[PDB]
Amino acid sequence: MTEYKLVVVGADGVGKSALTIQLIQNHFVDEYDPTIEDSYRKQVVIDGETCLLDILDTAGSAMRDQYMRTGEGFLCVFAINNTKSFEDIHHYREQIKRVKDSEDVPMVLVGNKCDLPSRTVDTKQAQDLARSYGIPFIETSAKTRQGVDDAFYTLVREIRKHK
Ligand SMILES: Nc1nc2c(ncn2[C@@H]2O[C@H](COP(=O)(O)OP(=O)(O)CP(=O)(O)O)[C@@H](O)[C@H]2O)c(=O)[nH]1
Ligand SMILES: CN(C)Cc1[nH]c2ccccc2c1[C@H]1NC(=O)c2ccc(O)cc21
Ligand SMILES: [Mg+2]
Repeated sequence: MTEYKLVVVGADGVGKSALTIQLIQNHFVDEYDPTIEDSYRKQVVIDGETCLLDILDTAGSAMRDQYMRTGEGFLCVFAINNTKSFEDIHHYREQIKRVKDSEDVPMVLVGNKCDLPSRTVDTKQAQDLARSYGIPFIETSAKTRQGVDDAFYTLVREIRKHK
């Protein structure tokens, strides 16, 4: 079966771990336990194809160069109530594009914490940025699990399209 190496990137606190844990364990992590590095495996069925997801959950370096080279697809995560994390997105995309020496790298823009009321990043703002990059935009909530499977499965489909 096909294996997909996915990397979850973004500013410290956007919900990279909570999104990953919701995907893998169907569990919401309320606590804020900072990540050094953690990878997870999950067998899933996407478009009738049973495949293996190998997901790397990163810290919000030679180690960074290595996983960006290895990573087939990237979830660029920001929190919808955090303008600073949205402003950070281009820095992550720039690092990945530089390491992979490609303007065509499978990526998905993820607007997390969509369950929270005081939103500072509009859907239009996020959609316009994702459109300028030629990538999908998915609104997610690691709290309710809204859009979690969508973000990861969409990334897998972007990888399938690329190859
Ligand atoms: N309400 C709400 N809270 C969230 C959501 N996602 C994450 N959180 C909360 O934000 C905090 C940080 O989440 P975490 O997943 O640890 O973020 P992170 O980006 O991995 C932090 P680091 O970069 O240090 O590894 C946690 O308290 C978590 O419960 C969400 O979608 N909605
Ligand atoms: C192979 N799996 C058991 C673990 C795993 N899953 C991934 C998903 C996306 C990208 C990389 C990886 C890796 C590792 N492969 C590396 O090159 C690397 C560098 C730094 C790390 O912290 C981890 C890895
Ligand atoms: Mg984390």
